[PDB]
Amino acid sequence: KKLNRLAHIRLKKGRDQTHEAKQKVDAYHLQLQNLLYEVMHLQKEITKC
Amino acid sequence: KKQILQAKRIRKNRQEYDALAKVIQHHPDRHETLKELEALGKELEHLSHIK
Repeated sequence: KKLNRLAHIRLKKGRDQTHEAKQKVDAYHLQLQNLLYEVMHLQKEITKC
Repeated sequence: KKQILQAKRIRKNRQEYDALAKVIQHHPDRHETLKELEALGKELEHLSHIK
């Protein structure tokens, strides 16, 4: 039972440790999406002009 | 950004070129005017010799 408690505590720690990095990757990818939309609009504007 | 600044400058240059060319195209041609000036000069020289 003590080994089961240790296993579940380690699993919950690993799951939260993955989740925080997933959130940071999502935010940084959101900034990349903003910059790609800006690039695409400037390219469409120069092909217009 | 740098290429689109250069592109709008070239577009302004093209519009200046078109603005001058439209005013030039309200006037008659150049070479046809040279031909009719040569004909009028020959006719004027003949009329001056006759006079």
